[PDB]
Amino acid sequence: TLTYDDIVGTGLANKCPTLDDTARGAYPIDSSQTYRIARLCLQPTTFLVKEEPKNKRQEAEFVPTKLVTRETTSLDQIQGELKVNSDGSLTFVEEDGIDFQPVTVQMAGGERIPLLFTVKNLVASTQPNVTSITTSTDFKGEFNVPSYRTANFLDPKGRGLASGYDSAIALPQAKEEELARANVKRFSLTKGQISLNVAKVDGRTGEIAGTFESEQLSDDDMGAHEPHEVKIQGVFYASIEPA
Amino acid sequence: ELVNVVDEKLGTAYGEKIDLNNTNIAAFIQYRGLYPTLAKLIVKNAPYESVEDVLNIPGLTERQKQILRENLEHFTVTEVETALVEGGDRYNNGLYK
Amino acid sequence: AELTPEVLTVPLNSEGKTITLTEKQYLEGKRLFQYACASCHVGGITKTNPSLDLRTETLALATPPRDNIEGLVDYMKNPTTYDGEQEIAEVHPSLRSADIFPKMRNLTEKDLVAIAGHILVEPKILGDKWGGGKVYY
Amino acid sequence: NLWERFCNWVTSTDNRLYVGWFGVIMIPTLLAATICFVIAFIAAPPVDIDGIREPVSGSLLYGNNIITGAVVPSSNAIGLHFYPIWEAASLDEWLYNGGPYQLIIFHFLLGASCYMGRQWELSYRLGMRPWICVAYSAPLASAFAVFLIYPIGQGSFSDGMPLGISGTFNFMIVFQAEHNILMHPFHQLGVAGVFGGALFCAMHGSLVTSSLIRETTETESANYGYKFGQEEETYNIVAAHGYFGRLIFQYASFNNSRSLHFFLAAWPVVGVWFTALGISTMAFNLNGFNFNHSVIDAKGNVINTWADIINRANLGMEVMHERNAHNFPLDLA
Amino acid sequence: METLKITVYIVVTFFVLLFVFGFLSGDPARNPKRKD
Amino acid sequence: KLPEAYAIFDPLVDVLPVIPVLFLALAFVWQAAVGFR
Amino acid sequence: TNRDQESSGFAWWAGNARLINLSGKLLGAHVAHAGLIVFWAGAMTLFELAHFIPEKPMYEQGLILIPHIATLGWGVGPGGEVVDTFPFFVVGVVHLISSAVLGFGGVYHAIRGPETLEEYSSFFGYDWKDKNKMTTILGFHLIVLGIGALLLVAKAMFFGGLYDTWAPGGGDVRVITNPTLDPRVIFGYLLKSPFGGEGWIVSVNNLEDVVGGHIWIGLICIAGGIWHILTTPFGWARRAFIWSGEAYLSYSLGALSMMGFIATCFVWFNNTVYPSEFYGPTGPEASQAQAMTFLIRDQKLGANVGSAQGPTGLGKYLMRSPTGEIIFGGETMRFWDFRGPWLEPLRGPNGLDLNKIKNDIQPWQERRAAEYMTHAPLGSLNSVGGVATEINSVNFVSPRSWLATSHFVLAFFFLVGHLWHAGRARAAAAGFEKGIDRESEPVLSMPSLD
Amino acid sequence: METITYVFIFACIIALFFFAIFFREPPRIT
Amino acid sequence: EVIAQLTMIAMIGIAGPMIIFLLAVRRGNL
Ligand code: CLA
Ligand code: CLA
Ligand code: CLA
Ligand code: CLA
Ligand code: CLA
Ligand SMILES: CCCCCCCCCCCCCCCC(=O)OC[C@H](CO[C@@H]1O[C@H](CS(=O)(=O)O)[C@@H](O)[C@H](O)[C@H]1O)OC(=O)CCCCCCCCCCCCCCC
Ligand SMILES: CC1=C(/C=C/C(C)=C/C=C/C(C)=C/C=C/C=C(C)/C=C/C=C(C)/C=C/C2=C(C)CCCC2(C)C)C(C)(C)CCC1
Ligand SMILES: CC1=C(/C=C/C(C)=C/C=C/C(C)=C/C=C/C=C(C)/C=C/C=C(C)/C=C/C2=C(C)CCCC2(C)C)C(C)(C)CCC1
Ligand SMILES: CCCCCCCCCCCCO[C@@H]1O[C@H](CO)[C@@H](O[C@H]2O[C@H](CO)[C@@H](O)[C@H](O)[C@H]2O)[C@H](O)[C@H]1O
Ligand code: OEX
Ligand SMILES: [Ca+2]
Ligand SMILES: [Cl-]
Ligand SMILES: [Cl-]
Ligand SMILES: [Fe+2]
Repeated sequence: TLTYDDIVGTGLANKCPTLDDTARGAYPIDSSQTYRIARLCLQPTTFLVKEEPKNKRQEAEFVPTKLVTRETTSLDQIQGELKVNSDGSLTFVEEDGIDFQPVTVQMAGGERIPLLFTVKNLVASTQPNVTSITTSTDFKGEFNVPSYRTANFLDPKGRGLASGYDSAIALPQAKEEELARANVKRFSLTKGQISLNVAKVDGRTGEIAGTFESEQLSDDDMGAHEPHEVKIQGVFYASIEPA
Repeated sequence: ELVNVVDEKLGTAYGEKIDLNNTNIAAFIQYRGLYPTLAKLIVKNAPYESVEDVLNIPGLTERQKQILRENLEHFTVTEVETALVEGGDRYNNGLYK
Repeated sequence: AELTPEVLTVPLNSEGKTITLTEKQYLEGKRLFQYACASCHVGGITKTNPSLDLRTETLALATPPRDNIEGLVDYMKNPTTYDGEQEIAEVHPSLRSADIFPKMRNLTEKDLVAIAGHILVEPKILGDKWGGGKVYY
Repeated sequence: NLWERFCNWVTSTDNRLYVGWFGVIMIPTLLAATICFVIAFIAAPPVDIDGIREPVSGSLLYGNNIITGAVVPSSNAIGLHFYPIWEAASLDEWLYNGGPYQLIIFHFLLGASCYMGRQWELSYRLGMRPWICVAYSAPLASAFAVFLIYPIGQGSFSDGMPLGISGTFNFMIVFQAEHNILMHPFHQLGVAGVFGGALFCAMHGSLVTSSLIRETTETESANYGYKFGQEEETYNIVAAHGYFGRLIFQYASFNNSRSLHFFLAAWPVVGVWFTALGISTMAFNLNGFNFNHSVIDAKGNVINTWADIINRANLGMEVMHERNAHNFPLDLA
Repeated sequence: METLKITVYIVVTFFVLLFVFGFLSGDPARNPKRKD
Repeated sequence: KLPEAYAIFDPLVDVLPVIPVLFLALAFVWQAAVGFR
Repeated sequence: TNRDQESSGFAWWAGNARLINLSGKLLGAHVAHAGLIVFWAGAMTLFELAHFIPEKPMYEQGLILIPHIATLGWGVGPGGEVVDTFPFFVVGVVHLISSAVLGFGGVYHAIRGPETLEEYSSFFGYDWKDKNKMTTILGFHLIVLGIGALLLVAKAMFFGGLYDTWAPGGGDVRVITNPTLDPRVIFGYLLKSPFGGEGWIVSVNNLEDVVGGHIWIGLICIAGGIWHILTTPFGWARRAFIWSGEAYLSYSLGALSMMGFIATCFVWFNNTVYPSEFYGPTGPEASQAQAMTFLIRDQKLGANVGSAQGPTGLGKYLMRSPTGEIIFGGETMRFWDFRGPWLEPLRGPNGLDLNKIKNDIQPWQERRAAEYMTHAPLGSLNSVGGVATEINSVNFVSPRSWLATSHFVLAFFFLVGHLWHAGRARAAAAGFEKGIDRESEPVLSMPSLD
Repeated sequence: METITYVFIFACIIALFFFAIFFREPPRIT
Repeated sequence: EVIAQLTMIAMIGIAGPMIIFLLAVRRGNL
């Protein structure tokens, strides 16, 4: 196994552990025993941003973007409880971990889109009547996307939500209504949908791996503009442990 | 319809008492025998429907229950505001000395 | 204004008994405070935990009360958390932990009394500046 | 021989601008830094200097003017890491993280050191005495202090001086907040150096202009009384020495022109040497004098001084600088 | 990026070699008084 | 502290490190005696 | 005598320049100055010991020489605790006595001995323009320096060892039994980049590499000394350099300026040969310690440090480095290349491990983090601890700050001196260091540039 | 129009640099 | 006390100029 001196500076720390091609087995799910997802890694490989059409009737298709925040994108060390429902569906409930990364991607023309790539408070359920994790098992779930900035963030003019000015004090006698959207900061909590598709199972170790696609909203600048719709595709690795 | 939610929360009982669902943990220092054990339990077991539900935290001893009963008059429960509880601001809201 | 014995009179125990420190006691307490405590308790605050300070009201609301000489000396011997439920001598300097905190090795009872007296007298001299931080610098 | 001909051309004193070997290094680096500076100052996208994903706009096309524009220092996430173009995945990532600043400052420092070497080289080729480069070492040390040594001590090229006017002012104010540079004796020596340099510049100019020997009329400019390469002295140093020795007293006046011009060289160069060393020694966090709460009355009340008022201003700058970048009470770097 | 890296390395190596071998090509002799 | 048998030589030790600076100063004194010739 | 301006051509303020062609008096100047250096070493050691409080950390007491002796494994035990102050006393006393001997020799050769050594001896008498003699003297001194490097090796390997801050269980005096003699490892430090995360030879992080590098340096210096005793400068060397006393001085001045800058960076960044038990934490060490301390505090209070979001959207406690490693959040993201013995047990293959952070932080690590946070190398010129806005309570400036600042000043001034003497040696060899000859002005014989 | 003005003034300054260096009054010995 | 340090430093700082004065008095090589 590699140590820190072998990993550092190579970009390998941002990559999920991969499984060999000779892992097509089935990790048996026994309903009586409690199961824990001891590690859940999410490595994004592509970010797509839904272009905003000037005409509302247009199709509004997803456009690829260029990442400018370097190898700072992966979610890792995510743990949770993998409970077995009466349906036989597995359900992962995320307790903690590094479950968020700020990601800025550049669109064509130079428009920078910041987003909080996250799986915070993820509840992800499988197909019904699952007795083993196979290459056909599929997690679909919902998570929370908090505001990209928290309440203590201050804008370039010193305005914020839990701290800072509530007015444009550099324009002391300006009409306040037209500045209202820039003077009142709003904290947005939104919903995101994720689809993990298992493509490799090592039954003896318990290690599953596959691809994922998630959909969420970008940053709204504390309520200053409209967020973009972002689709994040990548690979994932997870470790299923009995209790 | 644009309102600063923190100011509106300051208009409620959050601006007069310790909100069990929203207040940063360090405020529990200002009353005897709460910080850090009882304060950690209170913040961990939040949210609460009523103040008295804080007497239903699993694991409290009798002394801790007596301390909570003594400090119950300083406790309020408002609805959870996202801005005050997101980012771990209940444990560290960036306000040091 | 002078350092009068009324200023140097601080509560000795929790019962209500007091003690009038001498000026030499206050000066030696300030020197020992700079020697052993000021690197984290400069000006009455706590650098490694700003939520707690050394103001007399905060020490009074501690369990057991630490707003007197005997309570402060007991803390310097057996430091606890603010509610008193947990002992923290492994991470706070004490007479117990003089092995790992070597600046507590040669601290006598009179030295602890002097440090406690300095801690209890400095708010009376400085106002809210003691334990108030950079707002009051 | 081709190499011999190239060596003869490089070291030639008949070129309009002297090249020399310090020039064969100096010209490409300075051209690269200048071209990158112009392009970045006009058209660079905003740069995340603090590493906190809050990019700062510095170019003219993105809403700046001449005063407010700058080439923004590289990201705090980069720190002291070397960040060339080929280490970035794309040019958009390179521009987001402040790569042009690193390119410009590294090329400029190399080119300016070779400018000092080139000054020595031309002085040697012309049969001169060689110490003009020693005089130029003071602004060069200042540039090294603000662009390289301060980032090294603070641990990030984000804390280097921005390449712009308002960015320079931001550097000054934050530096005063964190190091109390005004109360540092090396900066006081530097202020003495620059104030004295301006004083002695005006003094020497006014004394030489005062003692100019009449060679013209009131119709023509007095400057036409001097001809380029004339052997005779154009002004009377005896009259100027008499004037200045009556102005203060005789032994305060230089009668040796060589001693006077050595003094003119030596005063601002030594002062700027000391202020560059001040910036470097505050880069290793050896800060200016701290006299906060130094004056104490009989009871123990703090009696404020002017140093405490300075401390209040420094506290204002400290609590407002990089308002989103700090998570912990101490601004350790 | 890789092509640019090798290109810049070649350019820098060329100019540094020019500097080093120029200052090794009898530089003290290139003075107007005592060429020696 | 120093070993106790050296204790009475503690003040002398307290002035020992500044002796080199005096050497520099001594040079000027010598140059003043010969008139800076 | 050559002790005036009329005879020598140098004024009093350049009076040591009168010693250039006077080998005996120049030797006296050098030996007396070496006595001055040894005098400062001994007297400063005795001064530091006389005020030394052994129960207080060395970096809180304004000591720069006692940490050097402690790094050599003399007088210290596990954790850097002082067990015996007598070795410090021995070093200081022996330096003071040797300085008396060297001062006697310097005074004798400066004012009593022969002014030139060439008549008395052909071995000791030298001409600056005699290249063979200069290389011979250089070879003698190279052999001496190699013996000194092997003396450090001998102390590390056979005479008690060195203080290892990376030793298992804690820093302790350890004998180095297996030095790294691999030239790939040793000379891979010289090829390392000086920038962030690489750090060149300043990044040496184990005593095995230190001892192996010193074995290589001692052997190379001895071999080069023998080489220069047995050989004469080649034609390219003879044509590439100026061969005069001021020229050799300028070469040494440039070398010393470079070494001064290297030592400045070494004392500022390295915590292996400058252990933080003795010299205090580095700036990166202190910032990482503050982040670690508040991570521990809020984790004890119940915060999920892996998922806590700071004001900007980055992790309040843990974030990712530009190459993906899990690092401390905040401004100390600039210091993610820091490595320290108190922090390494929590570092996994992908950086800081969340599970070890939740479960394995021992109290000694917390004590170390708090101590290094509150003893950051930040202070005022009048030794006030903390930031520039702090109040006057703490009397502390780190030895790392003092050493780094002083040696940057010295290294810059020695670069200036190198420029001065290199230009002057070139002009004096070329024959126009005293000005332009009026009858033979070179520019007047040049075509115009228009 | 403000960016164009700044760039225009800067370009005129650089052109003046060129003319002052290469098309100066030649200093002549007298 | 402090008077001992002052006496020591006075004796050393006079020992220097005493050497200079003695050499000037007896017309040494000074
Ligand atoms: C490290 C400092 C240092 C050293 C080692 C020297 C050494 C020397 N200088 Mg010198 N110098 C220095 C700094 C130094 N200088 C400075 C700072 C200046 C500027 C002011 C000068 C200006 C200067 C001039 C102008 C000249 C010299 C000359 C000389 C040489 C002959 C000295 C002589 O005949 O004096 C005779 C003086 C005396 C006999 C007076 C007494 C001096 C003694 C040595 C004092 C010893 C004190 C000490 C405590 C004794 C300890 C003894 C104990 C160990 C037993 C001598 C080698 C001369 C030279 O070049 O010779 C050709 C010369 O003309 N120097
Ligand atoms: C090992 C280093 C070294 C050596 C051997 C020399 C040797 C020499 N230098 Mg040189 N120099 C050096 C380093 C060195 N230099 C450095 C680092 C610099 C840059 C600052 C210079 C700058 C320099 C200049 C500008 C000149 C020389 C000159 C000379 C020659 C005569 C020097 C003399 O008589 O001094 C006499 C000594 C003095 C007058 C004393 C100076 C006092 C200093 C500047 C203040 C020190 C302050 C102190 C450290 C802290 C404060 C103390 C407190 C009491 C206030 C001599 C060959 C001269 C020359 O070219 O002759 C051919 C000359 O003009 N040097
Ligand atoms: C590498 C050099 C170096 C370093 C890093 C230190 C570091 C330290 N010394 Mg020390 N010391 C040194 C050399 C050094 N010293 C020398 C040479 C002497 C003999 C005089 C002493 C004598 C000494 C004593 C007696 C004491 C210290 C003390 C201290 C500590 C606190 C210093 C303080 O308060 O600063 C005060 C700051 C200053 C005095 C500022 C000096 C600025 C100078 C003048 C700038 C010079 C610039 C340049 C060289 C001049 C060139 C001019 C140009 C034109 C060419 C600190 C650990 C104290 C301590 O705590 O000891 C335990 C203490 O009591 N030192
Ligand atoms: C770099 C230092 C150095 C150098 C090159 C010289 C060189 C010289 N000295 Mg000198 N000397 C020195 C230091 C030095 N000395 C010191 C420190 C003192 C004080 C004790 C003296 C006292 C002294 C006197 C009193 C006389 C000389 C004389 C001489 C001349 C002839 C000596 C001879 O034949 O030796 C032959 C070789 C030996 C005697 C063997 C010496 C072996 C030594 C002790 C080995 C030491 C080990 C190691 C190499 C040193 C490390 C020291 C380091 C750690 C500091 C010669 C020019 C004589 C002279 O000029 O007459 C006209 C003379 O009368 N010297
Ligand atoms: C104090 C140490 C010292 C000094 C002053 C000298 C001095 C000298 N040596 Mg030398 N030498 C030494 C130690 C030393 N040696 C040791 C220890 C060895 C054994 C390895 C040798 C082996 C040796 C040989 C084999 C030869 C010399 C030669 C020479 C002469 C010419 C030097 C020259 O042009 O190089 C200047 C350097 C160069 C020309 C190399 C190119 C410069 C590059 C571009 C610089 C790159 C470094 C850069 C600054 C970056 C630094 C970091 C980098 C190392 C990664 C000169 C008299 C030559 C001679 O005449 O022999 C009699 C010769 O052929 N030396
Ligand atoms: C996106 C990047 C695009 C960048 C593209 C840039 C390409 C450059 C190629 C341009 C063609 C060359 C034109 C040179 C004009 C010239 O200088 O004539 C003047 C002479 C012409 O050469 C003299 O020419 C003479 C022949 S003749 O006069 O031409 O007939 C010859 O006899 C003599 O030896 C020789 O010295 O030049 C010289 O005197 C010697 C070379 C000195 C000039 C170097 C320029 C310095 C660059 C600036 C560095 C710092 C400044 C930073 C920016 C402010
Ligand atoms: C030439 C010259 C010079 C110089 C000189 C010099 C530099 C010298 C040196 C000198 C020296 C370098 C000296 C030294 C000395 C020393 C001594 C003499 C010592 C002694 C010691 C002792 C006595 C000891 C003691 C002790 C002990 C044992 C322990 C405890 C402590 C005590 C301290 C008590 C000058 C500049 C002036 C100028 C002119 C000339
Ligand atoms: C690992 C290790 C080590 C080791 C190290 C080593 C082994 C080193 C070596 C090093 C080396 C081995 C070095 C070298 C260097 C070099 C240099 C610095 C150079 C210089 C040069 C010059 C100066 C030149 C110049 C020139 C030119 C450029 C051109 C022409 C002219 C002339 C000639 C002038 C130690 C001990 C630390 C310990 C730890 C670890
Ligand atoms: C064990 C031995 C190891 C030896 C390793 C040696 C390493 C360094 C070798 C440096 C070689 C430089 O060699 C140098 O090259 C130039 C280019 O031809 C030669 O030639 C030069 O001579 C004259 C003056 O010298 C110049 O005007 C001319 O333009 C040029 O041809 C120099 O005379 C020679 O000194
Ligand atoms: O980056 Mn630029 O300024 Ca040097 O201190 Mn820390 O870091 Mn940030 O805060 Mn304050
Ligand atoms: Ca599948
Ligand atoms: Cl700012
Ligand atoms: Cl921070
Ligand atoms: Fe003039």
